[PDB]
Amino acid sequence: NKSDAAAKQIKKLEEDFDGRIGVFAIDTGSGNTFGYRSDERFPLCSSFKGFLAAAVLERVQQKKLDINQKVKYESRDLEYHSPITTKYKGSGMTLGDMASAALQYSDNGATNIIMERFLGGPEGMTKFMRSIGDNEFRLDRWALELNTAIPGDKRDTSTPKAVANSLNKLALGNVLNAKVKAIYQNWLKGNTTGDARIRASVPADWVVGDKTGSCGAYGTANDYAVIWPKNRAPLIVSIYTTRKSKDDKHSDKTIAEASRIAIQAID
Ligand SMILES: *C(=O)[C@H]([C@@H](C)O)[C@H]1C[C@@H](SCC/N=C/N)C(C(=O)O)=N1
Repeated sequence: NKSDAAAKQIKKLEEDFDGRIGVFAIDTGSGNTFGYRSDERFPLCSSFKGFLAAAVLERVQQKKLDINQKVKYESRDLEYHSPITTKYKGSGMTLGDMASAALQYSDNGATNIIMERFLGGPEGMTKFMRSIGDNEFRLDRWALELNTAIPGDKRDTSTPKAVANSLNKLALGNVLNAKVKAIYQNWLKGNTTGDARIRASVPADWVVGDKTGSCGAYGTANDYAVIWPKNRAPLIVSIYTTRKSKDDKHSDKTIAEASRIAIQAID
């Protein structure tokens, strides 16, 4: 009942914003879930940057990479939206600081430097997700270029369910050991780009780690989060949206509200 009604409200909400809404939410304590269009495909936009940071952490843990190892890139033509990498181009950055920048500011230069040098490009990123049991995720193109969000293009997409399940595994599961897991979780908590999304949907005394995506086209934006309520078990929330026309703008309020609705469903 609480699930069917929840679904009606998501459906009216996508009708109000003239697009498509995908939701998957998990209560990790009760194992309750709620899903709407959770197995439909949606562009990742920047959101894969959250999974990229975890990939780096897995390498670190197998001692293939040092978190403090220096990354130099002073001759690189930096991608658009490299707010962090741009400032430090002259000195370079630690891998840790680069990886966290890719997540916490969605830095394109950080994302792409990491993917060229450490992770084996998009396909290596895809391989990483496969290796944790995620069979929907696919990364086809590099950061920035992948944000075309052309309707019916399956490149650089996943599903809300798969995103939630992957996030669950990485943020709360046993893919990462206790140490590098805790670094991952802190990274997520310190995200700077999602105050108007899942974060706006929860009491302020709840702790959230999230990663957003905003393609800048077809009104395509997303957010995914781990939520540590007070006096309650962690939640996972995964919110993916598209709109009909190229010049449709994304809707933060729609994500926020879908998040409220989703959380009600699993309460
Ligand atoms: C990924 O989705 C984006 C693309 C340019 O690679 C980046 C850009 C930011 S948009 C910041 C929100 N709006 C600001 N005015 C972004 C993100 O929001 O996650 N990732």
